[PDB]
Amino acid sequence: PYKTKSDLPESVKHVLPSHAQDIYKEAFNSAWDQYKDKEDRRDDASREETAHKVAWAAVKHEYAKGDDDKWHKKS
Repeated sequence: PYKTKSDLPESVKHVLPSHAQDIYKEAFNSAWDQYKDKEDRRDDASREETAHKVAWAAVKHEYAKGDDDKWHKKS
C-alpha cells in the first residue's frame, strides 16, 4: 500500500514527523512482506491491517505521541 512514504495514511502523515513515515512504511512493508501467511487469502485487508499495527509498533518505538494526537521521534 506504500511505495515511498507520502503513500502513508493521512491520519499517519498528519501526525508523524518525518523519518517516522519511513519507519512506519518500512515497518509496514516489512510486516506486509512478512505477512506470507495471509498472502493467498481473500482477507488481504487483514495483512494491510496487521502491517499497520506493526508499522505503528516501529513508530511507537522510534516516535512518541504527545498529549494530543501527534507524534515525535523518541529514540
